[PDB]
Order: sequence, then C-alpha cells, then structure tokens
Amino acid sequence: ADQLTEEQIAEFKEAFSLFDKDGDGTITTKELGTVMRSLGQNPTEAELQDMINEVDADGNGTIDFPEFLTMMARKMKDTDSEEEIREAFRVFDKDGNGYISAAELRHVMTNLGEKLTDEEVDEMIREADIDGDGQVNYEEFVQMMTAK
Amino acid sequence: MDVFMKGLSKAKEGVVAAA
Ligand SMILES: [Ca+2]
Ligand SMILES: [Ca+2]
Ligand SMILES: [Ca+2]
Ligand SMILES: [Ca+2]
Repeated sequence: ADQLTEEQIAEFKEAFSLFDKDGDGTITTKELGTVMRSLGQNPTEAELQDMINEVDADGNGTIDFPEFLTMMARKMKDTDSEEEIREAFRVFDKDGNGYISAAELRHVMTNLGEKLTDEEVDEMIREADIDGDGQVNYEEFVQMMTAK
Repeated sequence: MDVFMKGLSKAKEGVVAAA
C-alpha cells in the first residue's frame, strides 16, 4: 500500500515547522542559510540559489509546505537522491583523498553524538569492501547503495 | 539545504538496513 495517509503527513509537518523559524509556513533563504550556518558552513547566495531554484515551482524564491512535501516523497522517485549520494561522499570523505579511511568515518559520527564499537565498524568495512582495496571509493560507495 | 534535508531520510531508514 503506497497510498499516502493523512497521519503520516502530520508526522513530518511537525518537523517542517522547526526549519521555518518565521512561522509564516514558508522557508526563506535567510532562514535556511542562518540554520545551515550552525552546521559550521559558509555558503554563498549563488550556491543556495541553484539548490532552492531547482525545486521552486511557484518561482517565489521560497519553499512552500507542499513543495517540501513533494521532496519528502521524492525519495521514492530517487530523483535528487543521485545528487545527495554524490554530495554525501564529499561530507563523509573529510580527507578528500577520494577514499574513505576507517579513522575518518568515526569522526563525523562522533560530532553527531553517535558512536559504535570497533568490531561494528570493522565488520561494516569488510562487508562494503568489494574491490578489496582496503578503502571505500566512489565506485564502492555508489555501487553499495544501488542494491535491490 | 533542500538536498541536505533529503539526506536525513537516507541516514534514517537507509542506515536501518544495517541491522
Ligand atoms: Ca519564512
Ligand atoms: Ca517556491
Ligand atoms: Ca578520507
Ligand atoms: Ca574496498
């Protein structure tokens, strides 16, 4: 049953109001960049324009609740998922060596208050290690996620 | 970011498949 239910929309609606600090039911570039800044980032207006402009259907330069709702289900269509999958490697790969090492993966997890045991991280690398290079590359990372 | 918010779902349900 892939039919969307009214109760499920309420579950993401509560989270939706947290990003829109204005309370006007719309997200403005100032509201997103201001909270995005907390993530220790410093993006430019032109960079955010392309991201928001792509999902802007009313051309109002803001994301309205229904525009947001479409993105949430868009995960099933996997339309932008390709962009997030390629972008996520950039955030997970802190060294930028093009390969993610074991020490690097624990760091991003720690900043989010998350932490597992070495055996858990050791086994995870063993299962994802397809080429056997000892490190995870873009090939293994994209291939690991394209599983049925 | 519009796409950044999309990632939350990938690390939520997608990370669950691990166990
Ligand atoms: Ca607003
Ligand atoms: Ca819009
Ligand atoms: Ca690395
Ligand atoms: Ca490998």
